[PDB]
Amino acid sequence: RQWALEDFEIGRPLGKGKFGNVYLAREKQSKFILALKVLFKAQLEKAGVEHQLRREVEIQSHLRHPNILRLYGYFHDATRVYLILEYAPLGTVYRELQKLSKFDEQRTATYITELANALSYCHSKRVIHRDIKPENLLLGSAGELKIADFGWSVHTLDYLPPEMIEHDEKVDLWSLGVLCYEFLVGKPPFEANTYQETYKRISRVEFTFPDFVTEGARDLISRLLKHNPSQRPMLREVLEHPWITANSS
Ligand SMILES: Cc1cc(CN2CCN(c3c(Br)cnc4nc(-c5ccc(N6CCN(C)CC6)cc5)[nH]c34)CC2)no1
Repeated sequence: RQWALEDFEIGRPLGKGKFGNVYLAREKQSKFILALKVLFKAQLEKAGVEHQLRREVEIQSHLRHPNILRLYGYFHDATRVYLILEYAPLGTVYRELQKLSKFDEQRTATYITELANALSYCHSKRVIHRDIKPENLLLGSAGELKIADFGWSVHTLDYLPPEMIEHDEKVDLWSLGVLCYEFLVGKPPFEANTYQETYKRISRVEFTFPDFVTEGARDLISRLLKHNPSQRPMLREVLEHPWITANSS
């Protein structure tokens, strides 16, 4: 189905990005709610990424898990391009997170699992995201976890493993590692004040749990945060892992 801007009304702007921004919008015929990524041909050009968006659409489209954000369609005009996206009412995890400091274990566990399955499905198609971070995981109405923004979902550093900063489905695991940490602590294991400062920390795997990071939580994160990609688990062992198991939903 070939679209056109004139088909939707426009609610508030959910966010504003470098390349454009996202407005709440409703489809005029079915009165259907969704988010609507808006981006500028000019801006995409001047940074040369017409590809990540051939290859974000070619992808997100082809995909259908609960925990992944369904890209419904696409179209463009003279100057900008429109992505017709699913809409997650409860906002981003990032906001949830900084909104309330850190997450309890259950909450964390859950997300991770969902995340994991979400991931497990993706890699079932040997697809890897490589852009995972709280500000890319949204919350559906039921409060579910949806993963979005496929800038670099092929086949700032806080979340990227060594392999990348210097890769197969491994990459993600690592990030999942980082991600878990933040969730429980409030910051990424390597948060550094300086770009180059970080690279160092990440390159060398220099993180340290506060006392309250009880349990094989501490374990799990270590288990994940390996420099040797081939030595991280798989989602299976992960959802399986007790601490997840005991706490997840
Ligand atoms: C270009 C560009 C990228 C972005 C980043 N966005 C990606 C995700 N965005 C949303 C998408 Br796509 C789908 N559903 C969304 N729902 C929200 C949302 C919902 C509620 C709230 N509030 C704000 C006010 N309040 C205190 C309660 C919670 C915030 C966000 N965002 C969604 C948008 C951002 N931007 O341009």
